[PDB]
Amino acid sequence: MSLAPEADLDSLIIRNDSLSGAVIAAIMQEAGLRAVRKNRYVILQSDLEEAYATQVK
Amino acid sequence: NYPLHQACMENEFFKVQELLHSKPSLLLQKDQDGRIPLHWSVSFQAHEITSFLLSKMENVNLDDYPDDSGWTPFHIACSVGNLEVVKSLYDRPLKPDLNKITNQGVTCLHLAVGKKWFEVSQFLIENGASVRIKDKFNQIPLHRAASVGSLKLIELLCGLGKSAVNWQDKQGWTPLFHALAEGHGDAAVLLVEKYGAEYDLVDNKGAKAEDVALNEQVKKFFLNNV
Repeated sequence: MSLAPEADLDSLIIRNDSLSGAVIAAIMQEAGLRAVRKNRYVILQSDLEEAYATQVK
Repeated sequence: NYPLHQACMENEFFKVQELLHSKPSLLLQKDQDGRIPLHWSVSFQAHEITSFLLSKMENVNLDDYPDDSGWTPFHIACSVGNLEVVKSLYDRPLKPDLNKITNQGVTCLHLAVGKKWFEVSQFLIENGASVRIKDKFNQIPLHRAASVGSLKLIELLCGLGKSAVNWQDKQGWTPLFHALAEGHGDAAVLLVEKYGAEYDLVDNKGAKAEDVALNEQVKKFFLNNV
């Protein structure tokens, strides 16, 4: 779906620069899945931070 | 499921009046993400709904209303960019703690800067917002201003804000490292030439700021100017 207006995706990228596009896509796909469990059509920071927490290491 | 909240996302004013009139206890009800109606009206810049809701929240300190991610309506406001909404939320009886951090440890200033909202960032700083709160990755707003390559923000933070300039993040990067990794040659030299940024520090992989340059053109330009 789409990112909420106040979302900050360009925050996950600034951390340990050098993430393959694949990982970025996995994170986004994972965030979208989390929004779905909330019955929301928009992605919030929590979805992004959570998605990142389990796609990086 | 959360009618009022929905009305706020869609900016259905007449709808908000109606729902609140019927069940006043909905003003501060939190939805599935821990948000109250004000989080959403602010998120979608519904100026009328926001004012209306605030008129009913005179006793409220926004610091007591972080959503599930730790974001208060004020963090949301600073991230969206509208100076007028931020002002509205600020000029109330009780004032928001300008340094309140989210669960990732970020402040409102981190948010406005990363999105390049100059006016909002200037407003926070002019009212006392610290320019050195370190988030979970040990980055301060300057780390973000450099990565987006905003000269305007770098001077605001290092000038008016007297920001620290050589702090290194969890990755070992100072703001300079960020400017060069993203191809912002002029912001990089601005940090070195005007605000005394050191370019001899090395990150956790032994690299120096000039060694993480987007390409050896930015690299060349930088060295040719510091």
